[PDB]
Amino acid sequence: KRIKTFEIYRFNPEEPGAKPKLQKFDVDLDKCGTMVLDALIKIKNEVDPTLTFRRSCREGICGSCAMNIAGENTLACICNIDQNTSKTTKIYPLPHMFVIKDLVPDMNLFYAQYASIQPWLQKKTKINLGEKQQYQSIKEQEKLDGLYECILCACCSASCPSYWWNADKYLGPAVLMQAYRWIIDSRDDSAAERLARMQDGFSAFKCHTIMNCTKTCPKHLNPARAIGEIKMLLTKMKTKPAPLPTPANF
Amino acid sequence: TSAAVTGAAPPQFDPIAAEKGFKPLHSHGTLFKIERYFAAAMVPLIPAAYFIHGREMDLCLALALTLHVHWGVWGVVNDYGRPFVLGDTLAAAVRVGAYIFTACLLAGLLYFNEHDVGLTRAFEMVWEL
Amino acid sequence: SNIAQYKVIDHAYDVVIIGAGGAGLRAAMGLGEAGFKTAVVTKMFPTRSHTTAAQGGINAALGSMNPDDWKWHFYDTVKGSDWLGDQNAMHYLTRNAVEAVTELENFGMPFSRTPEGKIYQRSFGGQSNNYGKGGVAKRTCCVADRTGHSMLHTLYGNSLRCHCTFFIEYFALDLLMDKGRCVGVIALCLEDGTIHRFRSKRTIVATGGYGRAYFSCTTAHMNTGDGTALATRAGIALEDLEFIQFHPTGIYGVGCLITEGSRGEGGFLVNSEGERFMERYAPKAKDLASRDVVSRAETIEIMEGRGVGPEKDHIYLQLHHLPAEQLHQRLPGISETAKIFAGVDVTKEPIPVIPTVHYNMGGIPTNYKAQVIKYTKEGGDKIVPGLYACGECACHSVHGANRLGANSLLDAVVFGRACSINIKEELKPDEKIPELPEGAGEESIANLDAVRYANGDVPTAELRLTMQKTMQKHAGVFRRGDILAEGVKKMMDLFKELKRLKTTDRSLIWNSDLTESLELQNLMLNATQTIVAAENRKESRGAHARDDFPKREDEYDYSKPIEGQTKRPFEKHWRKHTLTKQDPRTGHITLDYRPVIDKTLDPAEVDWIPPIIRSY
Amino acid sequence: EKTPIQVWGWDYLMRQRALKRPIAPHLTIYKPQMTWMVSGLHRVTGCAMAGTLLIGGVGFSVLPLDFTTFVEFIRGLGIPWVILDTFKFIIAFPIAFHTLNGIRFIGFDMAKGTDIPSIYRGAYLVLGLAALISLAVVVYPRWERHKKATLPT
Ligand SMILES: Cc1cc2nc3c(=O)[nH]c(=O)nc-3n(C[C@H](O)[C@H](O)[C@H](O)COP(=O)(O)OP(=O)(O)OC[C@H]3O[C@@H](n4cnc5c(N)ncnc54)[C@H](O)[C@@H]3O)c2cc1C
Ligand code: HEM
Ligand SMILES: O=C(Nc1cccc(Oc2c(F)c(F)c(F)c(F)c2F)c1)c1ccccc1C(F)(F)F
Ligand code: SF4
Ligand code: F3S
Ligand code: FES
Repeated sequence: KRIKTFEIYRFNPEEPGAKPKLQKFDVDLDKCGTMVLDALIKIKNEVDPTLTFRRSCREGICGSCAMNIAGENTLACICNIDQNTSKTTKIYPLPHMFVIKDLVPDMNLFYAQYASIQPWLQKKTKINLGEKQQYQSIKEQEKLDGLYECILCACCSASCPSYWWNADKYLGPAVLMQAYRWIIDSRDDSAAERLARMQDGFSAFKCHTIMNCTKTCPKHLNPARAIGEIKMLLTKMKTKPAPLPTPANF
Repeated sequence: TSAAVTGAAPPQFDPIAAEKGFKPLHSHGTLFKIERYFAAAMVPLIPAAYFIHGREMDLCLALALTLHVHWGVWGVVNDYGRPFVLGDTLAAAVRVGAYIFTACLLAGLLYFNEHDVGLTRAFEMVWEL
Repeated sequence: SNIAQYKVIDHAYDVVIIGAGGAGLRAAMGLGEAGFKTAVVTKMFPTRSHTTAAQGGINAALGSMNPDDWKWHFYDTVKGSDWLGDQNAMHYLTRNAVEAVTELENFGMPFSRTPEGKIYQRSFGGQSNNYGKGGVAKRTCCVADRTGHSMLHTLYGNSLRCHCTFFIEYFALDLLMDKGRCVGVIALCLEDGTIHRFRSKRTIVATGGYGRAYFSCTTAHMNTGDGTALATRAGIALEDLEFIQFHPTGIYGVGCLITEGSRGEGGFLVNSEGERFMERYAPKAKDLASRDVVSRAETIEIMEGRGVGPEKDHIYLQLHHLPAEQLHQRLPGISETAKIFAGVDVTKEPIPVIPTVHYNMGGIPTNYKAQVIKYTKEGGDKIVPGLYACGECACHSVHGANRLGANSLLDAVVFGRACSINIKEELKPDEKIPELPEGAGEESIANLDAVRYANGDVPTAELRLTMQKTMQKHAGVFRRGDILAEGVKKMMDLFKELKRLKTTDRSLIWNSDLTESLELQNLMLNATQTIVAAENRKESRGAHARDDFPKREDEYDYSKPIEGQTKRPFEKHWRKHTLTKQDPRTGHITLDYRPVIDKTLDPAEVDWIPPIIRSY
Repeated sequence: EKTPIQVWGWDYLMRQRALKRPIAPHLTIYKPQMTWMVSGLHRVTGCAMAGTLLIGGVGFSVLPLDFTTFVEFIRGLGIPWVILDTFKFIIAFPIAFHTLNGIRFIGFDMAKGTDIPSIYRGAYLVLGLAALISLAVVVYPRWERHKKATLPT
């Protein structure tokens, strides 16, 4: 008998005049896996099957299960349950998002904002599609390390107070760090036009260096560093290097 | 039963259709640069105003604090003066109020310099207590 | 459809794609490029798809590390299939592998690079230079340890340019059939409870695997064989479902995959006696043997008291001998996963691993143009008008009895694209969109309603867990005719308990109790058909091992010379695709058998590869 | 003038209002951390210092009172010495901290020091030095004024 107790944010839109509410759930830790997703599934399976959340992978790669656990934005599937049963871990959705049901937040602005950076390779001199590999050195591709790993879970954006107050106009860390990921891609010819898209006072510049994004990121990544890097480029304090030239034998 | 209505595509952002007439060139870049450069230049001006008082520092603090705080509050006002939460006209009325804040701040500082002890002096006098 | 009311919404599209994994998005890009009004229906945001969880790489003979030929890749693909594979489909795949992978890089895919600036490649299990003569091949193109994650995000991004319209978190219920012809798909929108009928000229099934049929697997929770349940309910027989790939190195406690690439960079398996035991079971290829071989070697070592850990019931993948620089640069994903789930620093310790259900060679059968087919002895192959299928949900069949590492991501793109090429060329603007039958989709709603309000005394999570435990016990790495037969018995009982189903959540809006039961329905179809096909195959081929029929049973006995033998008739040997046909109401399953396509697409370009004894 | 996405984003928020969906809790539920507590402070201080200058500036002009009588009033209240240096310290800290942290945040705008250790060093440092300086500036004259109350000379 090691009975852990979880407080889980609930909301049912079907119910009339329905309000959010906290619901306690007791879980026997000795017949339950180690990660908080395991408690959520156990609870749905044995106690309450109305309990509703996103999940898909088991290994913290898909990003489906982002939510607020014990105050912080992380992934349930790799969040170790707190063994200490005199505490009661609280489980809320991603902060400041409109909710569909229980821990499932509406996620379509996040995805739209993601569309707006045009997250795809662009070339000024049209390339012949299947024919050959574009040149890029190691060091140039290693500028993509720390950037391409992002699973688009939105823990970072949903932790950012700047983004709470102005989601509609501030792009937030997840989208900005991806915006940067195409900007420093040596192979991409459109740095200028990509930066133009976030010239205004809000898009990027509403980042008030709160730094919550880089603390909370469950993939140990750094949106804040990318955003600073973006600001420099926007103010013209820096510029993107030109791509190393493709050797004549290549 | 399937005696029901034809539906539309879900709402979705077409980032290429957005490019069809997205001219606007409005770089906030340079402005972000001065705001920061001005705050960097104010780093020496704090200890300076500790060690050297007078009616000419009182004027430099007032010019600098006014112009800094002007940018400062405009930003705070744009985080809490959201049309979503206050509606359109009241959020413009909060925006306008930012400029009132700046202009009244200066007026009240110049007055305090000219017709009272001054900033640097007023500090001494509470420190003497 | 009685005890409640449902809002129904009609859409008219050129082509509806069911799925947004590597395959579905590739098809989507092709179609939207080529002008089509393409819809993409998917039960989760495309990035969440299982493709994103892929690690090791994608195969192409780019010769970035050493010179290579795509015909060498063709060979290894076919050999790996244990000659159950269709050589015309394996031809199409490998010929198009260099272009497809280069296309990916051209879409922005941030591949690891070599010092010449070309695409880095690692070694992987069951591949070789010069038709099994030469050394261990390096064809496995990767973005380190996260090749799928990158590929999918690359593809998803690039799909936002093809003006392809996305219906996200829409659970597909059934294909809309009109006299043997698919005219679209009906689906449940999770956001708002609405039921949606999509009228399309073409439908592509790209729904991934059914790995959650087992108790332990590497697959996502969403890998519930929905697309093959779709095809079943449409009166399409499925192919080769008894061929379940057990990936050698899934983490012991949890299931989390450790990439074959970790062996491909010099890692190896180790028993309790401290032996690199794969040198015995496979002297030439060792720990880079084919997946079905290595997973068995492991399974024996357990059986014979050489397992590791407290219970002595798994083994060690040992990477710590490799330098940290390489471990970090080539395997940062599994480094962290080993850390999070097994408490292992891979630079200092070994990872506890064990054969785990991973990939599904079986699925909806298609020709080499990815067109779904029905089969009789009299008629032969017969296309199902309008229906295409690709990715893991399909069976082309490019993997036959055993998939080759880094061929699936490839399979998904090549044939995903191939769908778009073949539709561009067969569909003309003359043919207009199919007006639906009257009543179309009415039954899928009936099913929903019945499941939504399900009364019984067996909850959906319980009946799923017995299915999974059964499957694990009776249809694992080694199988015997009596355990199988008992397994078929218990499994056909569990198909009855569907009528005693209990759901609790009664909402239409984001009701995951409801959907997870539709998934359980779909899983039972997949699993049932899997085990009776497994029960009946009295031979051992690829991933399907029979203790009571150890031998591979072909038309000739290819262990002895060919000249001077009498070809056994079709009915006697087993080099043939299993076809499982299930009545979805009753659960009854019939069988039949369809011949393997041995010929290549073009003998002028490459010769076919006659069966030999499979050794690594 | 908005970007196309910023127009789209607005409609989104409106659609959401239409659907009567609640907004997921944030301030009331999120863990207090050295990240946003210090940026919380940077905004509080900056604003309180503005506020004081505006209220102070406009107040002493709009009222018949002057600064010298105001200083005399609280002196006349004869309140304990330690309590008076606490009020001084509260006045000084906001100036010290916000200025110090202001350079920290400029560093962040330039992408300097954004790794988690750095963040946490610069936080303790800037918070520590601010407290240090504010103590020095409040206690140095009071050590120089007790040096006349009782003294060698
Ligand atoms: C851990 C791991 C690593 C792997 N690594 C590799 C590798 O390195 N190289 C390699 O070649 N292969 C690898 N594989 C195998 C390979 O990734 C998959 O077989 C392949 O990605 C399948 O892609 P897909 O497009 O067919 O479907 P998936 O990527 O499985 O996605 C299926 C899609 O179908 C949709 N869908 C399913 N059911 C429904 C429904 N009812 N209604 C609507 N939509 C639905 C889903 O929403 C999803 O978008 C790996 C598998 C695993 C588990
Ligand atoms: C002496 C050196 C100073 C420096 C380097 C400095 C620097 C900064 C910086 C960089 C910001 C913006 C950070 C952000 O966007 O969150 C800021 C905001 C601000 N500063 Fe200063 N500042 C100084 C002094 C002052 C003073 C004396 C006041 C007096 C009233 C003041 C009031 C403000 C206000 C109101 C803001 C806006 C707060 C916010 O939006 O978070 N500052 N300061
Ligand atoms: O969240 C930040 N401050 C903050 C913290 C807590 C409360 C708070 O008041 C509220 C509030 F309680 C509300 F209910 C509001 F509706 C509202 F409009 C507020 F303003 C502001 C914050 C902290 C540090 C840096 C930048 C910010 C900033 F600017 F806003 F982005
Ligand atoms: S950055 Fe870290 S947190 Fe923000 S999305 Fe990418 S992964 Fe999730
Ligand atoms: S949390 Fe927010 S404001 Fe900037 S640095 Fe991090 S994004
Ligand atoms: S479920 Fe995939 S990230 Fe947690």
